Amino acid sequence: AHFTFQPEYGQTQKMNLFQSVTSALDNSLAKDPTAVIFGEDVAFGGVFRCTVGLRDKYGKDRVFNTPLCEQGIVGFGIGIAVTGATAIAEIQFADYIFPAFDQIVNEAAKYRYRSGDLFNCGSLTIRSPWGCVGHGALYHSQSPEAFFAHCPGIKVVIPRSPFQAKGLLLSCIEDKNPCIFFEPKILYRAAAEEVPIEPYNIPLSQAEVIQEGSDVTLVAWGTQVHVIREVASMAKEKLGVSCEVIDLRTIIPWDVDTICKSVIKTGRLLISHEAPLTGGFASEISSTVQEECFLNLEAPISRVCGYDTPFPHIFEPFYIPDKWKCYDALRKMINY
Amino acid sequence: AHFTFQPEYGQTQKMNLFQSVTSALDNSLAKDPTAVIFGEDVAFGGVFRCTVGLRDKYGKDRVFNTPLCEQGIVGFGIGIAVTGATAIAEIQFADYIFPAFDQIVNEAAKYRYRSGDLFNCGSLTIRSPWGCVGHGALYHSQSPEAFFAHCPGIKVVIPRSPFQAKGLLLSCIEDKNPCIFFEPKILYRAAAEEVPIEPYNIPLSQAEVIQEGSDVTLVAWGTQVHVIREVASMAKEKLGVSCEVIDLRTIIPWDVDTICKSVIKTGRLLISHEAPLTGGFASEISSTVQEECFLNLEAPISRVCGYDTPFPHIFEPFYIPDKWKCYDALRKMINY
Amino acid sequence: KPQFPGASAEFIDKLEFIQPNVISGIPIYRVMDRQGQIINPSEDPHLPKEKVLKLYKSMTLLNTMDRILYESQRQGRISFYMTNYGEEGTHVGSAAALDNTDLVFGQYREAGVLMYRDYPLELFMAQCYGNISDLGKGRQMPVHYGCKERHFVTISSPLATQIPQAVGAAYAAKRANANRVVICYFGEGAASEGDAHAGFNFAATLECPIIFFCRNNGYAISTPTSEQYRGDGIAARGPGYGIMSIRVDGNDVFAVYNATKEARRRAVAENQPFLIEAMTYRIGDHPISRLRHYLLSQGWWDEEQEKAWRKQSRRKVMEAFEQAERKPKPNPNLLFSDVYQEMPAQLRKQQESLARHLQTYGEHYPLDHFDK
Amino acid sequence: KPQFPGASAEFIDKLEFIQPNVISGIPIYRVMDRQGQIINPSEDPHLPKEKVLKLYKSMTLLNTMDRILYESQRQGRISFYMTNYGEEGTHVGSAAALDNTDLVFGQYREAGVLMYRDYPLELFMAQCYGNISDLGKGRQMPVHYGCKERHFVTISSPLATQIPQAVGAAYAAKRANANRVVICYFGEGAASEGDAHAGFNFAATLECPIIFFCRNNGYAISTPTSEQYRGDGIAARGPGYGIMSIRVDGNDVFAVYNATKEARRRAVAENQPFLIEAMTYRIGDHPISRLRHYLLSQGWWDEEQEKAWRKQSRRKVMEAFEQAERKPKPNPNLLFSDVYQEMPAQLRKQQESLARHLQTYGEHYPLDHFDK
Ligand SMILES: Cc1ncc(C[n+]2csc(CCOP(=O)(O)OP(=O)(O)O)c2C)c(N)n1
Ligand SMILES: Cc1ncc(C[n+]2csc(CCOP(=O)(O)OP(=O)(O)O)c2C)c(N)n1
Ligand SMILES: [Cl-]
Ligand SMILES: [Cl-]
Ligand SMILES: [Cl-]
Ligand SMILES: [Cl-]
Ligand SMILES: [Cl-]
Ligand SMILES: [Cl-]
Ligand SMILES: [K+]
Ligand SMILES: [K+]
Ligand SMILES: [K+]
Ligand SMILES: [K+]
Ligand SMILES: [Mn+2]
Ligand SMILES: [Mn+2]
Repeated sequence: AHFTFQPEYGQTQKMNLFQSVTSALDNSLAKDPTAVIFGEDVAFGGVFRCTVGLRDKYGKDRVFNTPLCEQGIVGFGIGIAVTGATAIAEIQFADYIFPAFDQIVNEAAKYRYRSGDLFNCGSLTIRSPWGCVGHGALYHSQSPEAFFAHCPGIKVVIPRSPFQAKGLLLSCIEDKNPCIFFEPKILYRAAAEEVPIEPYNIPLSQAEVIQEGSDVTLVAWGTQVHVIREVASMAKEKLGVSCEVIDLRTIIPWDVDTICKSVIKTGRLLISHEAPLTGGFASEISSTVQEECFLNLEAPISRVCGYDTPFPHIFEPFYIPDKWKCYDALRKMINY
Repeated sequence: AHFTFQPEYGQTQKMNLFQSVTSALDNSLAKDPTAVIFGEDVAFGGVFRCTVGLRDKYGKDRVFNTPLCEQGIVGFGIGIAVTGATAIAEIQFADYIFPAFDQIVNEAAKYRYRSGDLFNCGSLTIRSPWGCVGHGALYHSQSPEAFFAHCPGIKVVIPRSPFQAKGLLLSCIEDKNPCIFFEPKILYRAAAEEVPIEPYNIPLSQAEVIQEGSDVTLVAWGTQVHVIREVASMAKEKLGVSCEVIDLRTIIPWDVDTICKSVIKTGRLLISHEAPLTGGFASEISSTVQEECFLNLEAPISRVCGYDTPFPHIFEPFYIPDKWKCYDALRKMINY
Repeated sequence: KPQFPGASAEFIDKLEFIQPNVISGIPIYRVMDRQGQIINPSEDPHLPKEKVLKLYKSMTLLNTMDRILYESQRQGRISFYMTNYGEEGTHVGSAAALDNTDLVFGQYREAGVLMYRDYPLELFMAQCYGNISDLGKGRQMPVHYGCKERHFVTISSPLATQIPQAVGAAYAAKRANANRVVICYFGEGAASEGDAHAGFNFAATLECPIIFFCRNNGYAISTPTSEQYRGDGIAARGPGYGIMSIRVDGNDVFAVYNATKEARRRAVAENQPFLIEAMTYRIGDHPISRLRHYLLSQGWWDEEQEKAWRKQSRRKVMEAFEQAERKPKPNPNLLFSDVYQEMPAQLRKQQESLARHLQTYGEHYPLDHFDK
Repeated sequence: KPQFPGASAEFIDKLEFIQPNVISGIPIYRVMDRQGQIINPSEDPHLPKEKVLKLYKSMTLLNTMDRILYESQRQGRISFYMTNYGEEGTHVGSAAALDNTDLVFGQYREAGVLMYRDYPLELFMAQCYGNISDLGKGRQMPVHYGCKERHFVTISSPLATQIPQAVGAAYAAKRANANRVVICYFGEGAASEGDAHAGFNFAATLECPIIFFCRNNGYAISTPTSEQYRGDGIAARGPGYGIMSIRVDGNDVFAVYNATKEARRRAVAENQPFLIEAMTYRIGDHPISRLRHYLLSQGWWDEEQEKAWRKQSRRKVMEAFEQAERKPKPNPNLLFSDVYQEMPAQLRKQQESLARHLQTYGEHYPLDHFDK
C-alpha cells in the first residue's frame, strides 16, 4: 500500500470509512422523514456496502434502485430537492459522474441563482467513490474535483478518515446548497477509527491543520493527506524540517484564509493531489497563495501531482504522487 | 461594444469570422473526400451561418443534420473518426457541450491511450460558438475551456480573428488528435479582415506575441485579446508603460515557453479571461509562470477574470473583465 | 414456455422481425371540427361558459402580448423572444385541466400556462426587461419565466433537462401523499435528448404521477421531423417504456383538455405516468379561430365582444409594456447573491472589488439605468 | 384527414390511451429445443459440420479460460475479471453470422466474438496481466480487450458509450460503400443510459447499417429488470425508433445465428438498423449443453471427443496462463505515450522527471518486474 492510515461527541464505536458513511446516512434518515437515498444497486447495500441495512430499516420507498442512467439519477435528484425533500443520490464511481455533468453544472449549480431564489435544489447531495485504489486503471481511479471546482454554485467535499467522513457528509446533507461528496474508496475498508454513533457536524469550507510546523506548509485532501503526514515525518527525521500539515477538506468554496495564514508563517508551500497537474486544483491554490503571500514566499510553490495522462492500470505505482516524489520536491524547495 | 477589433499566402478576400469558418470547412471538404460536417441545423447553413452553401456544394451525405442530442453528436463523431474519416461535429453553443462531457473526457480523450494506439479518434474536431455576446445570459455566454483543460488527450483551441480562425481551424481539422475549436461568437459578424482563399495552417500549441513590450506581459485569448490590446494602449498613453501583448491561442497543450520567455523579460504578468476566476485557466498559467520565473517576478501575477457566478443577463456590463478592470489591475501591479 | 426474467412472452418457431407501423400511426384525438362543432357528444366536456371564455381570453391575451414583445425584440429593446403562436390551445387547454397547485415544468412555449394561472402582465414584462420588478433579478434571458406562487418552475435554456427533474418532483409528491400531479412540457426536438429517455424510463420504473406533454409541431429550428426520428412520432415511444400514451389535435383546446384531465385523474390515482403528444403547426385551423367558432355556435360571443376585447387586451398589454420599459434595472449587487444560499466570503470580496472599481471608474458604466 | 408533418395518422373521435402489451410480449425466437432437436426444418441453417464444431469448441474454450482466470482473480493474480457464462452462445453464434471484417463494438461479455475470430489465448492473457505482450501496453483493467486486426474495437468501462460510436462507424461504412456492417453489443442495464437513446435514434434517422445486439439476462449487478424498465424488454423499444426488431433465445446458437445473419443481410443492403434482443440467464438449458446435444444427434461428437477436447483445451489455456504470468510488465515509459499521437514537450518533461526520480529512489519501486 502507498499510504498508512493513523489516529466530546458522546458514545463512539470503531468504524471503517464505509461504515461511517452508513452511520451518517442512517442518522440522516432517522431525523429527516423527507430524506431518500437512490442510485444504482443501493437497495441491497451498494457495491461498496455503504447502504447496508438502510432499506430494511427505512423502507423501499426511501432506499431504492434507479435505472442505469447517471444523467437521470442527477436530474431525478434535483427534482426531489426542488420540492424541499432531502435527496441523497449515489454515483457508483466518480469516473461515471460525467454523464451527469450537464445536470450538475448547467442545472444544479445554477438553480437558485437563475430563479432569483424562487426555486432551489439545496437539499441535494451526490455521493461517489473517488481516488486511486492500486489497480482501478482509467475508470475506477479518477479524481474529478477540479472539473467541478470551476462551477460556481456547487460545493465539493472530500474526507480523509471515517470520523471526518461522517461529520462532513452530515454537513453536506444538511447544507442548503447542492454538494458533491467524494468518498476515497481505498479507505472504505482500510483501518477503522472511533466514530460517534449520534449525529455531529464538521464545517464546510474549513481546512484542518492536523500538525503544526514552522518551515513548510503541505496541503492535500483525501488519501493524500496520509501521504503528506508521512512526508512530514520523513522531513523531520532526515532533514530536521518542521512541516505544517493541512487537510483542505472542502475543494469549493475553499478555506483560503487558513492556507495563507500557514504560508505567511512558513514561507513555503507544497500542494499534492492524485489528479493530473494541468488544470488540477493545486493550480488554484498556488495562484491564490502567490497573490496573497507574495512577499512571504521564500521559494516557488511546488505542485506534486498525477502526470497529465489517463490513470494507468499496470503503471499505477509509477503514476501516483507518492511520499518519495513529495519528499524529493520538498527537499529541493527547502534547499532553494 | 466592450471591445474594438483591428488589423504571403496568395489571393485574399475580406471575410468576417463566420465566413472564415465556412472558408476553412470548404477547403477541408474539397481536399479530403472522407470529411463530413454534422450537428443541429447545419444543413441550411447553421444558426450562425458557418455552413452556408456547403451541403449544396458537397452533398447531403457530407453536410447533414443530426437529432437534437449532443451526447449523440459527439459519440457519433468519435465513431466516424474511429474508421479514419474526418468528422467535423458542431455543438450549437458551447453552453450546450456538457451533455457530451462524458463522450469527450472519458471517450475521445482516452481513445488512443487506452487502446495502445490500436484505435483512435484523431480525425475528430468539435467546433462551437463561445464567449459573451452582450446579452446571452447563463446559456449563450459560457467559456468552458478550463473544464476541458484538465483532460489529457484533447486539444482546445480558440482564435481572435478571421485570419486566425481559418488557419487554426484547418490545423485542428488536420491534427491527429481530437480537437475542440471554440469560435468567439461576438466576432462572427464583427469587422472583416483579409483571409486567404486557399488553405493554410497556423500551428497549435503556439502563442503569438502580437505586440512587443518591456514592462509587463498581458495574456488572453479569443475576444479578450482585443481588450488587452486596448489596455496596452491605455497603459502606454496614461502611464508610459510598455506592454507585451500575447494571444495564447491553444489552451492545451499550451505554449509555456513563449509565456515564460516574455515574463523573464518583463518581470510582470497579467492574465485575463471571461471565464470565472476560480478554476479558470489563468490559475494554470499563473502557477506555472511562478514555478518557472520565480526569481524574475517583480510583483504578484494578476488574474482579471469573470466573477465566480453564473453569467448574468442584465448585469453583463458589470460582470466582464473589461479594459478598465484590466487597466486598474495593471496600474496597481506596476505600482507594486 | 419461456423462463426468462427480462420479459413475459411465448416462443415462436419462425424468424419474424417486428416492423414499426409509421404510415398508419397512432390516431389523432379530436373533439371539435374546424367549424367548432362537437363531433361526438359523448366527448363534450361541457365546460361552463365562464371557463370557456377564460380559455379564449387567455389565448388571445397571450397572442396580443406576443405581437408587442416580438416587435420589441426586432427593435432590440429586449434581447430575445420566443412566441406562442400555434401553441395557445395546447397550453391553455392543458392548464385548465390541472389543479392550480399541480407543479409545472417546461421551457419556451409554456407562457400560456402562466397566463391561465393569472400571472400578471407586469411580471411577464419584468422578466423580459430584466427590471427591478423581476423576481428573477434580471439574471436570465427573456422568456425564462418562473413563479413559485403559481407552481411554475423557472425555465432554463438547456433543452430536456427539466424532464428527469419533473420525474423527481413527481416521486416526492407521491411520497408526500399529495393528490398532486406534475406536468412536464417539451418539444419533439427536445425528446431526442438523452435526458428524455432518462425521464420516461425513471417515471415508469419508479411509478410517478407525471404527465409528459410533448408538443409536436414538425420542426426543431430548421430541422424537420424526418431528420429528428423515424418511428411514429413521440407517442409511439411511450408503450416501449410501459407508459400509457395518446396523441391529440393541438388546435383543439377541448381534445387537449379532455386528454389532460383524464391523464391527471389516472396519474394521481394510479401513480403511473401518462404521455400526451399534441400535434400543432409551426407558425412562429388555429386554436384561437376554432374556439371562436365554438363560442359563436353557443351564442357566447359576437363581433362587438371580439372588437372590444381586442381593444381592452391591447391597452392592458401596452400599459404593462410602457411601465416595464420605464423601470430601472436591479442593483448590480444582485449579480453576486443566490449563487449559493449564503454568500461565500471570497464571493463577497469580488462584490467589494466591483464596488471599489465603480467608485473610481463608474462614469464608464450605465449606472443611471440601475437601481441605487 | 390530418395535415401534421410530425406523424402520418387518421383522426379518432373517442378518447383512448394506448396500452403497452407487456404480459404478451414479443415472442422469443427458437430453432432448437432443449434436447438439441430442430423444431421447424424450414429454420435449420444447415451449417456445415466443421463450422458447427468451431462454434462448440470456441464456446467451451472460452468457458475453460473463464474458469482459470476467474480463480486467478480470486487469488489476486489479476486485478479484475468478468466471465462469459451463459453468454457463450449469443457471442459465438452472432460472430459466426458476421463477415470477418464487420466491425464489432461491445463491452464486457464479448470475449467469445474474439475467440471465434481466433484471437490468441496469449493475448487474452497479456491484457489481463498487463504484460509486455499486451498491445494495449498494460494501461486498462483486465478484460478490456481490443484487436485492430480482427476489427474488435477496444472495450471501455463507461457503459453504453460505444452505442452512438458504433452508429458513427456504420455511417462511415455506408459512405465508403463497403458491404460492411457494424455490430454493437450491450446489456439491458446499459440500454437505460442516455447514449442508447442517442444511438438508436441516430441509426434510424441517418440510415446506418448497424446491428444492435442487446443481451438481456434479467440483471444489472443486483438490479432486476423490474427496476430497470417497465415496457416489454428492449426489443419493444425498437419499433418506436423505426428499427426492425426481434427477440431470440440466447441459449440457442442457431436462433442467434439465424437472426444475426438475416439482420446483417438486410442492414447492409437497405442501410437500416436492426435490433436483436437475446434472452439469457445470469450465471456468473445452457448454450454449451444444448449444442452438445445437437452434435450427438448428428453423430458429430461423442464422450471420447469431449474428454479429449476438455483435456487439450485445459492444456492450451494453462500454457498460455503460465507464459503470461512469467512475462515482465512493459517499460514504465509507456505510461506517457499515446496520450496524444505525438508526445507534447510538457508531457516529455514529466517523463524525464520520472526517470530522474527513479535514478535516485528506484529501490522503492518494483523495477525488476518491468521491462528494461
Ligand atoms: C441542449 C440544447 N441544445 C440546443 C439548444 C438550441 N435550441 C433552442 S430551441 C431548439 C429547437 C427545439 O425544438 P423543439 O424541442 O421541437 O421545440 P419547438 O421550438 O419546436 O417548440 C434548439 C436546438 C438548446 N437550447 N439546448
Ligand atoms: C456509466 C457506468 N455506470 C456504472 C457502471 C458500473 N457497472 C459495471 S457493469 C454494470 C451492470 C451492467 O448491466 P448490463 O448492461 O445488464 O450487463 P450484464 O453485466 O448483465 O451483462 C454496472 C452498473 C459502469 N461501468 N458505467
Ligand atoms: Cl407592435
Ligand atoms: Cl436557446
Ligand atoms: Cl469607455
Ligand atoms: Cl483453476
Ligand atoms: Cl465497471
Ligand atoms: Cl518504501
Ligand atoms: K445539500
Ligand atoms: K482533429
Ligand atoms: K430546460
Ligand atoms: K463502453
Ligand atoms: Mn418542435
Ligand atoms: Mn444484464
